Amino acid sequence: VNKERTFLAVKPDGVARGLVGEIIARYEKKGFVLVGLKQLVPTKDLAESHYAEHKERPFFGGLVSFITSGPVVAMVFEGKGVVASARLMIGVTNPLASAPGSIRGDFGVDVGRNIIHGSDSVESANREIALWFKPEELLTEVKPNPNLYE
Amino acid sequence: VNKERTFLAVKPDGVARGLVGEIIARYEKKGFVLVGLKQLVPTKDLAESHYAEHKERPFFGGLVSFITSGPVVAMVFEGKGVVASARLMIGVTNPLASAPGSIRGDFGVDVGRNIIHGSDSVESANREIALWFKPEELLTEVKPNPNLYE
Amino acid sequence: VNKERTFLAVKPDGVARGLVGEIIARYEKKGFVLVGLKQLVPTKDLAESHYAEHKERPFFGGLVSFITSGPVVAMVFEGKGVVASARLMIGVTNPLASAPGSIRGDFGVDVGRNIIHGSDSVESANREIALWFKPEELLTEVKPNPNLYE
Amino acid sequence: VNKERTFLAVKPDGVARGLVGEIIARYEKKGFVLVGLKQLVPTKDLAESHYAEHKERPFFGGLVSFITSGPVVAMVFEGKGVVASARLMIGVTNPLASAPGSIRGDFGVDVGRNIIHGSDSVESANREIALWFKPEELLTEVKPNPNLYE
Amino acid sequence: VNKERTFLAVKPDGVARGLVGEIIARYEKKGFVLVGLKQLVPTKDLAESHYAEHKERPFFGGLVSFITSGPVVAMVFEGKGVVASARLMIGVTNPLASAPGSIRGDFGVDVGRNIIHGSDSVESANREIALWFKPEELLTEVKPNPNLYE
Amino acid sequence: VNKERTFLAVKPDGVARGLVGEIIARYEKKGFVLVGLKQLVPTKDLAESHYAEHKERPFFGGLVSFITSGPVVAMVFEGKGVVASARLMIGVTNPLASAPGSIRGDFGVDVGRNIIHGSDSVESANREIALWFKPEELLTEVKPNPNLYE
Repeated sequence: VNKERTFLAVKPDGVARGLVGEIIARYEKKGFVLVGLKQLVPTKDLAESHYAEHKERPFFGGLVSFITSGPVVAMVFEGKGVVASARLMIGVTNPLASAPGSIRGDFGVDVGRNIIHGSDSVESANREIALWFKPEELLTEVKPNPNLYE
Repeated sequence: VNKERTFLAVKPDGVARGLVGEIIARYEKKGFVLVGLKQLVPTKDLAESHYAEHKERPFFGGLVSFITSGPVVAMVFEGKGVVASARLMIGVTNPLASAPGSIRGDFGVDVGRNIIHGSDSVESANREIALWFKPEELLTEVKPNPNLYE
Repeated sequence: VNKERTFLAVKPDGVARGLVGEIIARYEKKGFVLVGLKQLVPTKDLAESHYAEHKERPFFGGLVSFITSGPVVAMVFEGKGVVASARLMIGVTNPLASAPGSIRGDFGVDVGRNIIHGSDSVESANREIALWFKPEELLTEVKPNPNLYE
Repeated sequence: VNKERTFLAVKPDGVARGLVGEIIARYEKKGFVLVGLKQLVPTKDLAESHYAEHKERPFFGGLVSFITSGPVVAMVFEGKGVVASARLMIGVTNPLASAPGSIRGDFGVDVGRNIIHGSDSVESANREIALWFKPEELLTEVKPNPNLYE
Repeated sequence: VNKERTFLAVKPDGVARGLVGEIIARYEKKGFVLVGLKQLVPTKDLAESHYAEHKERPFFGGLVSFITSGPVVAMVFEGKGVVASARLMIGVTNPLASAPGSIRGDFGVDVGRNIIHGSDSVESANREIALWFKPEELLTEVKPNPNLYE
Repeated sequence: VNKERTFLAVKPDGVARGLVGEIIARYEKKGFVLVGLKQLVPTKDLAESHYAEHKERPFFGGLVSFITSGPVVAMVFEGKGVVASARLMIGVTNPLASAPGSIRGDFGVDVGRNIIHGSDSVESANREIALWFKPEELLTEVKPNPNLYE
């Protein structure tokens, strides 16, 4: 189904490095539809909720701290297979190991400064979308380019 | 002063043509700081307020209609001379007459589908920013790259 | 040998999405030589001949229909290992699974709208070239950049 | 009117320098529709006919010689104001004087190697199109992106 | 004549902002030949000599200070009309007033952080080249692409 | 550690094809710091020393010959994991087999004309750096973007 959504957040390092438009352009080119978009400085509450899966790990504190250290551009993209496809376009956790062509492969060097977050599953996408966005902030009717889908 | 702001809105044709990231990237490269960013489908009220200067002209109706016909990515950029600089980067009203290199010069062909709005003056910028954004939606402290300003 | 040729066709979705020049540029950059190039709207006959290998499958009809639904930019590129290299630059059948960096990895989302055709073998290349092009439409003498080949 | 056409030919220097896709991409991005496209090595007859306006000047011989010295990618683009717009995107006769952003401004250095030809008027466009293309080689029905024209 | 040379230096702001390759690529694309290239941190002596024309102005101190504050990538490019052409590709002193398409028009916002230096005349080019480079650091025989010059 | 260095040399084919800036830009974007940079035409001595590992193989002569056949842009980049990361960004020995996205995957077609050299190990990097550069030619203090490293 073509109404799958994923959550992506350009983290404060990616925003600070002027990569917001380069990243959005990659997903627009791919044919995914921008369905929500805003810049914000995450609060502590949202951050801990965002990273709640790690909350028993020692590196949780660092994650929460970093993501609330500056502006973040949160976005929701819609399309077929968007959750896995967007991960593939991101690269792997370690930017040094991410293939050239991928966002982290092209732009990143350090795990802790790896530019962008993308949901790792449809279920984490749905939780993250409902976390970061109000329903009113999301397009209800989406029309993609007619040349994208059969 | 380096805290000048302008309002830009990628209009629904620019959003539909997948130009959002290409446009944001141009301003990020230039060194202007993203200070507000959201996607929305303008209501009639906001549109008529946005285009209130034309409200006695016959083409007002068309402007209001078009801009509420689909999603718009509204953004506020901060920097020295950003209001005039952003206009220059946009091109002139008619895309056909806009120099190659400019957004409308590179991407547009028709006055009525000219992709992007930018404030034409600091005073229209301030009015437009206060129209489209809540104060809470705007970064209060902005840090540009230190290599941009003397 | 450096006179290997492959057949590529930007299908009507890739032409409609404005990707013709982006695709040709990728092969020119690589150092492959454009040896034939034309836009056409395939007839039914050429399409069924092009897809003759699938003619006993149920999806044959859809292939023939789609490719004759609009303009196609057919081209022949020459170079060492061009048939396999051009496939690699294309990606795999499913665009969602194609690596970032590849044409389908960068631009596509749906199997049925996967932008471009490339010959899958030298023998299918030779058949396809002889199908889509007259001999007179192909450069006989090709000179590549001297800095490409040892 | 939106059915205006112009003739462009990437001359043999632009083809030899691998600029065919970069040039086509610029016009596709702009929103002009590719309406005819082929590679050919011009004969003497076509060249002298193409440059017939100069035929009483001494530099006519050089023009005819150069353009028949190698492959040329001839194309016809359709759109509103395409004849003047395409010239603007090309630059001026001397590449050294052409603004950055324009094809000749970005890529050229010498008048005699200035990459690309574009019709200088609708009437020279119509003559050139009818010269270089058969009617059957041109799309009869053109659909642009709906987001281009009001 | 095609052996004209100009001196360009990516100043420490352009080096710090990761613009070295973007700038070199613009001149390579244009068809100018790289004839000398090195990174260095200018000493005070070289800086004051470089900016000797301003030495009676109050802003001389700031120029010398800034250029010795970090690495600089000095380069010499060769080509027809390269001195004026390279200036045109740079833009004007004030980046805010430089046309989109030009280096300063695309990337700069502040006079004091305007990214790049280019010789303003053949005579200042010759003085600057002899200042920043040893003769042994410069290619003696230059071959451009044969498709650049008539 | 973030002070790892690698040696890269754009070989004479990559310099002749105008790829110097495209290659430097890829590493700058990645966040690696340019720590040394110069153009030179390698002598025989440096070449044989550079390729000393192959000196008992028959193809040694060809390597030495090619690399001294024209200008080379030698550079040293600094960053975490830069030696392996830079190899990954290069591709594999055979350009035809290198993934799209990588330098050799995007630009190369022939093993003997594969554009660029990168150290294959920290130890070969250290030997190569000390070969091609004087200590004075290398930045001693390097500051990367603060948004790159945790």
